[PDB]
Amino acid sequence: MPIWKFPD
Amino acid sequence: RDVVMTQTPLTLSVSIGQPASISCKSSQSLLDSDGRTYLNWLLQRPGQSPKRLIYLVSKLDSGAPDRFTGSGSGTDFTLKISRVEAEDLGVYYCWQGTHFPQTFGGGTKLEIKFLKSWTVEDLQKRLLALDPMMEQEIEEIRQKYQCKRQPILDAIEAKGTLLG
Amino acid sequence: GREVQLVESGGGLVQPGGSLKLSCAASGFTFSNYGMSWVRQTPDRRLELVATINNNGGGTYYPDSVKGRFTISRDNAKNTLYLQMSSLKSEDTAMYYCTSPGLLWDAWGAGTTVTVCSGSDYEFLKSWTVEDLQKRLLALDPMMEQEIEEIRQKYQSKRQPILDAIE
Repeated sequence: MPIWKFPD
Repeated sequence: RDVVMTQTPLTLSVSIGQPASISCKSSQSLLDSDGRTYLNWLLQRPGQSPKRLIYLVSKLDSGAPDRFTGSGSGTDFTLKISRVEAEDLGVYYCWQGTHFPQTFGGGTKLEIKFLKSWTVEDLQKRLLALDPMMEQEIEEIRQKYQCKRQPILDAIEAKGTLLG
Repeated sequence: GREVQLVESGGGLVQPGGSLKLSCAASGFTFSNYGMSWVRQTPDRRLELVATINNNGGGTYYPDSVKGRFTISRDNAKNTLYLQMSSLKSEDTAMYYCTSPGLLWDAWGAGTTVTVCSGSDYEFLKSWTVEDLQKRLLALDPMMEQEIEEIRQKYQSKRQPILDAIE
């Protein structure tokens, strides 16, 4: 479960 | 268009033990297509790197004390301190990660409105935190004078008469 | 708790229009599992993300204030993150932090300081004798000595009330 976001 | 994070208040002066509340309002909904809202709260204690206290709006970081509660939704988010202690003083930042660029709030400085009421341990921690602050100011001065020397050093080397 | 650590290096002086490479060594966790980001803090204490990269390195992002001038990259086998800065300006003078917000354990480095020099004209120095240049060079030592002495006096003053309260 991701707790942050990074570029696709 | 970049998401702007308007954080209030800019400064909040409290007495130890009193509650505190910090607000962060986004110019755009922070809800992601995957159903999560990427909103973090950070605290930068003096002379320290930023330290995460909350992620995903409400999840408490395992290295943060149980006196912080994160809440909010969409564009309005709030960080509440149940009771402000010595550990909690510093600059707080909200950080959204849903949209790129992942922008920060402007910061909220939580300071004291006096040392006679402080425990020995809290006085010691305040003393210990001064050491990293001092060495960082020294490093910035050393870099500053590295800049001032460079043109003079290059002018001296340019006057040499050897091939190397 | 488990020990995760990030260590920035490569910060220092650089001329306007010059280039500088920063490195961030990661230890204590599987580096290749996480995206990484470079966050900088300007003298006005504001925080700004300048570069971010996903875990495999194929996806990167830069904000417009910086886009086209910085390049983020990573070497997962070397457990190292990189930030290549070029065409530097005075706005880039800041502390540069390395962080991985995807980690459940708080992961920031102590930061590395970047100082962009003035870029002012010093062409008049070429007609000076070496002895006059060395006299000018040496005159910066008492100036820096006073600035360091000011720092230590500043923190001797701050320490005194807290030391007296401990007794």
